[PDB]
Amino acid sequence: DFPPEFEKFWKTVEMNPQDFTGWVYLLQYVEQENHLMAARKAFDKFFVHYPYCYGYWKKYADLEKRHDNIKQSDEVYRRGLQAIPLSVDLWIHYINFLKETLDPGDQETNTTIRGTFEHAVLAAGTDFRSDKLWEMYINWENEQGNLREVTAVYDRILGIPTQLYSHHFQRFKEHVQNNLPRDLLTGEQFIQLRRELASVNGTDPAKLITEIENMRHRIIEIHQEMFNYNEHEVSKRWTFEEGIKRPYFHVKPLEKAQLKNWKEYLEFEIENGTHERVVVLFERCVISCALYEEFWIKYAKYMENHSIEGVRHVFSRACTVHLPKKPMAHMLWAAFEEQQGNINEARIILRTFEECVLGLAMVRLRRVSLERRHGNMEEAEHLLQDAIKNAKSNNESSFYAIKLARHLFKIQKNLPKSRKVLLEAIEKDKENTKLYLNLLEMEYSCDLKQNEENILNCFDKAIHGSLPIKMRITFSQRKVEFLEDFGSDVNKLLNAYDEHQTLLKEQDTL
Amino acid sequence: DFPPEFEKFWKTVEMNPQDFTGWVYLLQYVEQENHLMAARKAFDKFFVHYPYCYGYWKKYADLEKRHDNIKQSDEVYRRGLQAIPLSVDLWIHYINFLKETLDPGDQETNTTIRGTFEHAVLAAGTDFRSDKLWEMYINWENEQGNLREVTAVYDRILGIPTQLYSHHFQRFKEHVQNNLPRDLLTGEQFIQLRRELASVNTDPAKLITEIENMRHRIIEIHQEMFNYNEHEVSKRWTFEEGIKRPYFHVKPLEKAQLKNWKEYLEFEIENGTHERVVVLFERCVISCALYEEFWIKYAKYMENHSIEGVRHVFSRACTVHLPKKPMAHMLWAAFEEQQGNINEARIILRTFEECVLGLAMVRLRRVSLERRHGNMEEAEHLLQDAIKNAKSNNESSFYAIKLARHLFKIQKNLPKSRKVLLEAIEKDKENTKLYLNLLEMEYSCDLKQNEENILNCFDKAIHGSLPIKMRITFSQRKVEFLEDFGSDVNKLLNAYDEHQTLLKEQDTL
Repeated sequence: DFPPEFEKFWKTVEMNPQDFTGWVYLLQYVEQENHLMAARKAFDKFFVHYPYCYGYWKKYADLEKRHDNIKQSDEVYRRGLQAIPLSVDLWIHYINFLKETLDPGDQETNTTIRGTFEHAVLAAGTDFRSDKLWEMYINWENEQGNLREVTAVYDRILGIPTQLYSHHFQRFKEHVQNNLPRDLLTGEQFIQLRRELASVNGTDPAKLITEIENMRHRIIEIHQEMFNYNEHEVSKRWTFEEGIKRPYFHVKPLEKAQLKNWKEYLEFEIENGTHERVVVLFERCVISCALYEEFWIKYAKYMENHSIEGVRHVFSRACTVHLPKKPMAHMLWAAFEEQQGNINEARIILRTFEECVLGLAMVRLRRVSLERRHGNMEEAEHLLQDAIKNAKSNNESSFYAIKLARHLFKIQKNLPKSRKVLLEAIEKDKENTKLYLNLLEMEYSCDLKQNEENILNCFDKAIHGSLPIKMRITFSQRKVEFLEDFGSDVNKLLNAYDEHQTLLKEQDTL
Repeated sequence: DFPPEFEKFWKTVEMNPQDFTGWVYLLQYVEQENHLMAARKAFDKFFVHYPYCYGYWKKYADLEKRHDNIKQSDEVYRRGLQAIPLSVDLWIHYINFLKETLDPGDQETNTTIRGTFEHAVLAAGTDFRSDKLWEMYINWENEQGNLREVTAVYDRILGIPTQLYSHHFQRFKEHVQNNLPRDLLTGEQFIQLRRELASVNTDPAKLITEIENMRHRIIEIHQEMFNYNEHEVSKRWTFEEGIKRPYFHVKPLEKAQLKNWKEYLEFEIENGTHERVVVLFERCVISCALYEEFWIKYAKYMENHSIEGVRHVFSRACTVHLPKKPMAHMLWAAFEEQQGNINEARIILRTFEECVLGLAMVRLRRVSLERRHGNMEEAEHLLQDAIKNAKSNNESSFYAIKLARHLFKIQKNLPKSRKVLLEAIEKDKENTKLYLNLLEMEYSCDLKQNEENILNCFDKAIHGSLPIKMRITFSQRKVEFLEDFGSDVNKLLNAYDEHQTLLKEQDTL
């Protein structure tokens, strides 16, 4: 059981999965109809293709909720996060979702929420726009009253840059001001502080007030230093980060200006920031502007430098998912696979690609070139055989035949078979010069003896062709140039000049 | 002692011997000054270069006469005729000259005149415009009264076509009518005729009857022969009248008349006698001597008749009329080789290059000959001197490429071809053809020693510091190569990176 027009929309994506617009139409459709299993099939396939679009994840989950089948909605949020673990907004949606649906009667709820917030920060807290997440964490651990944890959170976050670091600092200052220092720390963290005071100095209520106020100012001094440090590290990156205008993925193409922005900012962190900080920012630059292979490629280069098979994973997410058509990505990936030693996987990369996008230059060329370099020459031949077999354009099949002839003759010798291949190609085309040029270069390459007469056969068949061409006259030129350079007996040169002049005359007649 | 401005005119010819106009001016000058030795030097050299102009022969001879040095004028007429023996007008001038200056008191004069007329006809009487010559002969032997010889003359000419055949026939008819048949023939020629009369079958009326019958029978004979010759005329009338300039002149001919000469030649080739052809062919050489095509077809025809006259024609072609026009010398050296006399063809080539300061076809054919006959040292040295003297950097590059091809493919020694190519590069650096030919060479060997050698060539191409699209095309072809044949992908990828880098740097500029 399905809604009526469903098939129609689906056929569109059945046609071209990259018709994002086709999706958008299908998804508004399935919402307005509110048929579950259809929407599930849809969203599942779509999110396989375009995961980094969180808003549709949220809408998917809100649908499953609308059908009061919550455990599915939890699976949806978790799946989306499994795909994209840096959409601050998505973690926020998951957390607010848990708040909506959890039984405080159970003790474990708060435990799950704690683990969830820790997961969220450990996955995406490093984002320069992850503030409302930290603030949510803070207010959470505050209402629970567990202000020790609140202080731990503030300690963690202030060692990280954000857009609104100053807001967090003023909140921490207010938090210290309006609460009791015994509550804040872990006894030890407290007690040592007290002892430190004593080294400077060398029951009573008012004296206790003095000590508490002094504790406050000392902690303020500590965190003010740390904040100055983080603010400097921010001001380094402020211009860059503000340069971004779209930290979220979207189909619309980016201006080259922001492309330079992402690239130069990436390079900046590469030189100075932590390797961890880099990987974070790099995955971000993958989330936005995922469409552009260039960035994934520079990512692969960086992951090369760190001597990790993550490059492997990276290429998959590039080719397997976002940009399957753009070829240079798959090319570079197969190149890396070859470089390491896992091999047949590269063959399968190529077979899958060509199976998808109907054969291309770089494709068949690289496939043959690898099967060549590793010595399974039979398959290398058969690729070009099938290529000419299935080639669509006569000039295309001619090109494939030229490449086959060159490889076969220069690599596997067997010059006669290259000749026969060329002549097959001729009978197919007859009219394209490149075939004759390659055959002549070939025969000339052999000694001027076995191919002495053969070169003349080639030249004669070129010039005596069915339809006379100005190119045939160029062939007359080159036959004469040959014979004048090297000739057995002048008689041949003289009859050749006769043919040349005769062709000049007939050319002028027509 | 010489006329003043002489040197100037002479330098023009000293400069450009073919400046016909320069001659014409020089000759009006030297005449108007009337200094002998100058005119002799002039006319002699000029006629060496442009003989076929008879009018200047006549003027030369008239000058020598004007200086009352007649023996020289006879030498001049004989010189011109030995050079050109089909100018009817010139023989006519020579004969009228003899009439003007000869002492009839001597008997030998008429003998010389007789021999001269016979020579004239035997050289040029066959011309379709040789009428006034025959008529002059006739009136000559008529005033002398020896009408038997006149009858012989008429017999000869009426077996030949002319523009005015009808004029000759009516003259023959009047000649028979107004003279005595006893006188006309040699008794023998007479008696046989008489005998024929009897086979059909003193008194004055009987004698008159026989004389009139003999006359009418002779007319019958010659009328038949004349009908035959008139047919042979009407075949060639349109052709011969098609000519508008039977005399040589520098001005170039319209292509229409060129076709006329061609097909008329072809006609006589098919029907006329070989001798009858050769006469007309020499005619077609006399006018339009400038056009190598006709001399060439002449040599081709003389091929069929198996005579070294071909040789003669080529000399007269190359040595004289068109020394610069190259296809003539090319074909002549080719024919010389074709016979077996060889070094003469080499000298043909050397003379040409000495004349016109070196050209492609020249060095190409010269080297190819020295090649085919095995003096490979000279074959190298030709291209060596070619590089020595080449004017344009591209010219020396081209000659060097030809040297490399010859040296490697023919004389083996691939290393010397490599070093020669690099010499050519260091000289030029910028010419693409050099790199392409070197690449084809190295590619021809196995993909191994020239794996690295090709890498050196391609590397110099790409790193050549040439801000050119061509450097990028060379990157393209290095990539195409490596994709076609590659040791390890690392090089292909580094090449792809360099290629992209150059794409970007080019786009910046």
